[PDB]
Parts: sequence; C-alpha cells; structure tokens
Amino acid sequence: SNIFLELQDGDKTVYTHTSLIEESKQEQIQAIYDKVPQWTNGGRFLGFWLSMEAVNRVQSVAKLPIYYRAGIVATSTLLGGLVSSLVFWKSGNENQVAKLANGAPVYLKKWEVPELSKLYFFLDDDNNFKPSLNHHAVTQGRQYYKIYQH
Amino acid sequence: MDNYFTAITLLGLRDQNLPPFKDARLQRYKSIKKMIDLIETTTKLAPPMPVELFMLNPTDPEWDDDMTYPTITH
Repeated sequence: SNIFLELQDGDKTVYTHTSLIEESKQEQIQAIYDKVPQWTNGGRFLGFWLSMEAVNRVQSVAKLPIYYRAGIVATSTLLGGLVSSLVFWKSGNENQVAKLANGAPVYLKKWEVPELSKLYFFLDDDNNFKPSLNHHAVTQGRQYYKIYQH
Repeated sequence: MDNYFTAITLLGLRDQNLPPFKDARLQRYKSIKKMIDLIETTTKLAPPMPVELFMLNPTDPEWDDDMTYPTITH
C-alpha cells in the first residue's frame, strides 16, 4: 500500500502516506482505491451506452455527420467515468479515508512525507536486535507537523 | 640495526670521521651502547592522547553498512 494522501486539516491541506497507518486500516483504504476503477469503467459503459442510444434512435442526431456523432459518444464515454468517480468519492469514501487516517502523522508539504518502507534502519544490539530508526548516524530527529484528527 | 640515525649521530659521523684503525673504531661502536638503551627508554614514556582525535573509531556500528564505491565504467 503505497499511496500518498492529501487531507483537509481545516484551512491547511496536509499530506501523509499510507505506510504511516496501521496495517489494519491500510487494507480498508486500499479496498476503496480498488473500487474506483470499477466505478470508473462502469460509468464509462453507461456513458457509452446512453450516448449510442441517443445518436442512433433519436432522429435529430442521427441526421448528422459521423464525426460529430462519434465525438458525442467519445465525450459522453469518458465524461460518464469522471462523474461516477466523483459520486464514488463524494458519497462517503473521500470522508472514509480521512477517518481511516485518524491518528496518522501529517506534514505541511508533500516533499516532507516519508515512506516507512524506504527509511533506513538497523538492528539495535542494545535492544534485543529490534529494528530501530535511531541509527548511529542520526543527529536530531523526525519532528512531523501534527497527528491528524477527524 | 635499529636506531640507525641515532647511532650514526652519537658516533659523530655527522661532523667528523671515525678513526681509521679497527681497534679504536670498534671501541667507539660499543661506547654508545649505554646511550641507546637510555634513548630507547625515553621514547617509551609518552603519555596517551585520545585515539578519537584524527581517526574515527572503525568499530563504530555506523560503519556496518559495508558500502562499496560507486564507479563509472568509462
């Protein structure tokens, strides 16, 4: 689960990464992003079906050049996918990922967001060889912006 | 033949010449025998200084990365 989130913290637009969230909620977030193409491709079909039914059965668009008729079906196809993607997020999913990111650290700039799988760590002999981010080359610390609350 | 430059200097070969006859010459070699033991002892009385002064500790866990040298195969 490698997804960068853009959350609305009041007036600020904060950023985070799904690797900073526990694995129990990463699966729920990944499941939502997996249903976006199912709503996008499904909406493209309706936009393609309803458009083909209109440029043929309605005898006002059928009496037009094919290039104008094909442009309507082409426009209504991808427009039907963009609309279905909005209905998917705006209904309850854009707010569900915000609630699932509750407790995760956020950052003011996207460039400051680390990927937990890309961080350098070592096996600390003084702590039963547990993985530790505080390796012998660290100087100051991480110091994120704040913990997200929704 | 250690302490070469010290022995040569004590024999006076930096400013003069040794006697040309083996008798006095070989006595002069054995004459610096006491001074070599003294100068050797003086050089073993140096006080210690922090080793982490001009040399990073190679046993530090920071260097466990075993990083290699990235090169360009021109």
